[PDB]
Amino acid sequence: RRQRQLKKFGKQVQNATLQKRQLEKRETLEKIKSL
Amino acid sequence: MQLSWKDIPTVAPANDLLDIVLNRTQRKTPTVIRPGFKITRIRAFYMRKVKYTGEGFVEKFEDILKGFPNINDVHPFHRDLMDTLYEKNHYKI
Amino acid sequence: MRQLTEEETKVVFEKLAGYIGRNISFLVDNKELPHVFRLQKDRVYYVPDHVAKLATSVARPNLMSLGICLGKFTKTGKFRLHITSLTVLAKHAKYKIWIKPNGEMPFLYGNHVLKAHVGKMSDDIPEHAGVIVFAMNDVPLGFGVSAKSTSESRNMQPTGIVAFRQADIGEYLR
Amino acid sequence: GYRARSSFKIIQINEKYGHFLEKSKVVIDLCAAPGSWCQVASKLCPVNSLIIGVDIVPMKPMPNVITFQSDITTEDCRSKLRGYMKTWKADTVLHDGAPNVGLGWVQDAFTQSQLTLQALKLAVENLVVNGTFVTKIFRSKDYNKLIWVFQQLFEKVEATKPPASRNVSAEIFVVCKGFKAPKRLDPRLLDPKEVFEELPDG
Amino acid sequence: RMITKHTFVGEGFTRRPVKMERIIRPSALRQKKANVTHPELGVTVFLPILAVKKNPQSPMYTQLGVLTKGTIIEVNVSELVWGKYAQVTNEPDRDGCVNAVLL
Amino acid sequence: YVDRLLKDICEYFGYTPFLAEKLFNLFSPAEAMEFFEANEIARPITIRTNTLKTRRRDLAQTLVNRGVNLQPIGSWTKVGLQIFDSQVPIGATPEYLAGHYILQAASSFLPVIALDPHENERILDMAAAPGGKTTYISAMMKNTGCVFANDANKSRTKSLIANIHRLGCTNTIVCNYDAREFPKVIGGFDRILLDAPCSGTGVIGKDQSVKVSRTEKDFIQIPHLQKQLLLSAIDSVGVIVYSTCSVAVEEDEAVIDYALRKRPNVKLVDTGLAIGKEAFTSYRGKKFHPSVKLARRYYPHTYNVDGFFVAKFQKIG
RNA sequence: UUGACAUUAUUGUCAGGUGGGGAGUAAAGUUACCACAGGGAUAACUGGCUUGUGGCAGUCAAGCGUUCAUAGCGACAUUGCUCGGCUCUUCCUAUCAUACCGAAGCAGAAUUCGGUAA
Repeated sequence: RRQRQLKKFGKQVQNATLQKRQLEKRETLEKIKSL
Repeated sequence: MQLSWKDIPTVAPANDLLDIVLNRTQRKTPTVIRPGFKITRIRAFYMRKVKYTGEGFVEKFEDILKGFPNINDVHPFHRDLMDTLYEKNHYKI
Repeated sequence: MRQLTEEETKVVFEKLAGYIGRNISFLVDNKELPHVFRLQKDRVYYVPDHVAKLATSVARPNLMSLGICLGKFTKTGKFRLHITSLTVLAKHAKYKIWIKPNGEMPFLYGNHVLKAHVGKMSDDIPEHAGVIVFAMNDVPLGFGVSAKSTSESRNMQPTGIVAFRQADIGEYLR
Repeated sequence: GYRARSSFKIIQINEKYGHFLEKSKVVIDLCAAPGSWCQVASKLCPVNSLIIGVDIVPMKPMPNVITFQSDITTEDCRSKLRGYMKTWKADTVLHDGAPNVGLGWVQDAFTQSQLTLQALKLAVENLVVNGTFVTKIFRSKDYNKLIWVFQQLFEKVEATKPPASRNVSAEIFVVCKGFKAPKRLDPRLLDPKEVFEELPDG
Repeated sequence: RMITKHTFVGEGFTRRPVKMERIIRPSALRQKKANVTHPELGVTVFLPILAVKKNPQSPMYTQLGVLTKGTIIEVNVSELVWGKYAQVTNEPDRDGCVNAVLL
Repeated sequence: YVDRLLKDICEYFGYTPFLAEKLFNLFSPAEAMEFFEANEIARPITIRTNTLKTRRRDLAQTLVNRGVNLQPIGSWTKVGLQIFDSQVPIGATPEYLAGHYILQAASSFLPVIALDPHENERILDMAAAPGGKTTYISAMMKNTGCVFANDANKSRTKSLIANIHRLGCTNTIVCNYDAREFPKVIGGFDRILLDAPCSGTGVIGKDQSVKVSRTEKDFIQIPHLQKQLLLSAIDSVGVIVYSTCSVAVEEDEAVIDYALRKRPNVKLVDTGLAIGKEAFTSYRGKKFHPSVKLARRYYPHTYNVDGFFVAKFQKIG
């Protein structure tokens, strides 16, 4: 059940984690640019 | 050296000096490379250009330094004569 | 601070019996300074008897280290042996290996022991038994699991391992 | 991790000649344009050796090594050893004499054979009794003439060309251990005019 | 794998990598003095870097000392109102030096 | 004229007026040519040869064979080796890592030279940050009895747990404490050692933060803190040693002179062993001090050390 | 386990410290520090490529900003410190020499820069 779920939603895991990382990049950079 | 100094390579006014050394590196070195080449040929291309411009400016600077008479090492008359005609401190600056 | 259980000592004494042989009887029976060992936050510490007896007043958060640290118990339930043990270990070594003065600093950066050093090692060494690395002055450098036996490691090409690095004294730069 | 490949052929010459550089305190180094002779004179001689280098090129100083960077044939640089090495006399005297090779080979070997006598006259002036004199010299027409004047001014003269040389180059490292240090030196002997006076026909 | 980005390494380099087994950082890519400008007074003071604090994009890079655009670094004020931290503005992989602005 | 020199310190060195004025009053222009002109030397390279693993006469050969210029300092101990010229790395030599010697300053020797550790006894501690001095505790000891190690910093214990195990002391209870509430923890009857929790902090060649960023507020609360630490040191025992790395009076010989009156059980014995100049009586409108003669002094220019003060105490009842 | 008190080493009390060792009302969180085995997702296509003048911050500042300089972008300058090599054929000019010119304190000679030029 675990590995089948990983093969079904592996793509979405990749792109979600990457875009969340870039969201965190812009979040930190805004937290510097405000000050 | 001895009594007189007419034999000095000319001094470019620092804007034209740039236009001599930088244009020579554009004309004398190869200038065309694809991005699709090997990384080794791309590296060697730009290395060859940085180095060649390096030798360019150095060659022109060495001509000035060796060309002009070493004021305090020539002769007491000439050391002082150049000191009278030109601000000796600024000549050494 | 706490006292070890029956199994927890056996796990330590076996790992110490990997490098020291059956000469582990030197380590616990002294009668003058019997040298009991305790652990704080899952990491064993080797000390004199009374120096741990009077330090039972220190708080667990307030405590940092106690004498000579051997190593820590892993989350899985094994026992690691840290480099700080060597001051106790090399005094009672069984299988001992030396190195080149030239090929010393490669070892001191984390690399393994190559065959490129030939001389007088210990004899009767099994393939996977714990060896202790010495460097003139017999300076202890660290631990090691042997790569081959003494017999096999003599007829070898000089770029093959003779002792896998485990911990070296270069860890004192961190 | 040395400076040049010329470094690996004196540490090789010491082992063959009883580690003479190990016992030696003060060293006069000649013609060392890289420091491939003073580095190995630092790792062999005892601490605070005080070794002095002379070379025609002006270049950097090295830690624990004093080095004067000017002419070899003048009297003023001889007054720079007279400026320093009058109180102490050198235990050894090194010679990595080499010209800018690539002109006929006849002269590329004879300006070498000329240079070694001028290095000899800086050596015969400033060497301790029963020291040594190690020399790079090319095999040539006038090599047999140099080994003879070595033979009558030193105790034991032994040529080598050790391993870790080029094997194709016509180098010889000849050592001259034991120094006479005479009170009466022959003046017509040491001058290069009489040294290369050619042998008469048969 | 080797890093082809410009980094700063602290002076305890000799046996520092506990957790950096084969992370090669060549000596050519190590820039020690950031070309820092002062905001409130338009003067640029070329000062040595003390500590790499917070590199965005990667928290690996914070532990490696990578100096990509947006990295907050610590500046030595030995030469000397001043702010101890500076944020980098250039991409030192492309141009020569590291250019930072104080906070 | 004084203000000329005060303009030739605060501009020439780039220095604080608060410290330049407070370290020139009742000090000669000769002494101004001693202290102020010595902050370019920056700690001469001495070494502490660990007597446990090797004797010094067997360690002189070890570094010289690798081409290190070595010479002992004056009279104190053969342990201190002055390094002049070395190319072999000055911290990465296998003998550093072995624990044959630790790299120290010359000022790091003497607060434990003054202290005299004996066999089987316990030594207590409050603030030993690197652990270079606790080495000299547990080497004269020859690994017997108890040795406490302490500092009030969780980050700086890593230097202690590095150096203790590096040099092999075996008898170390290195534990983080608050130094004030220390007699309530245990209060061991045998001797203690305290050193430099200081705001005056001498020799600016080490830390140039002193050069710019020392105001009066540091001199208010830090001398008060180290004052209370004496009141915990005299409540441990038995030969107390309290020292600091500061030439300013508000750190030594005003802090020690408080605790002298505050308990009648306090005696100041002859502190150092070899040399070190005589101590003053008057400290710019301060009390009578014929008892405070023995607390030694050291200067950065009279000798090649880093200016500091030692005060060794004795307790009776 | 430390101090105080008494017994005047031994023993008691009190007070101070530790104390999932026992009595009463174990193991778990985390991981881009991450090291090894497994599953995913693609990497590496001139979309006229390439050349001589850096980057960061500020100073100006043609205008445009949805009106418009106070929603902001902003060129040239400027100011801050700092795999190698042997041999031949053909082609390109971004030409080292030969040919002709222009500028240059170019007296003559020699030269420097530049133009046409394969």
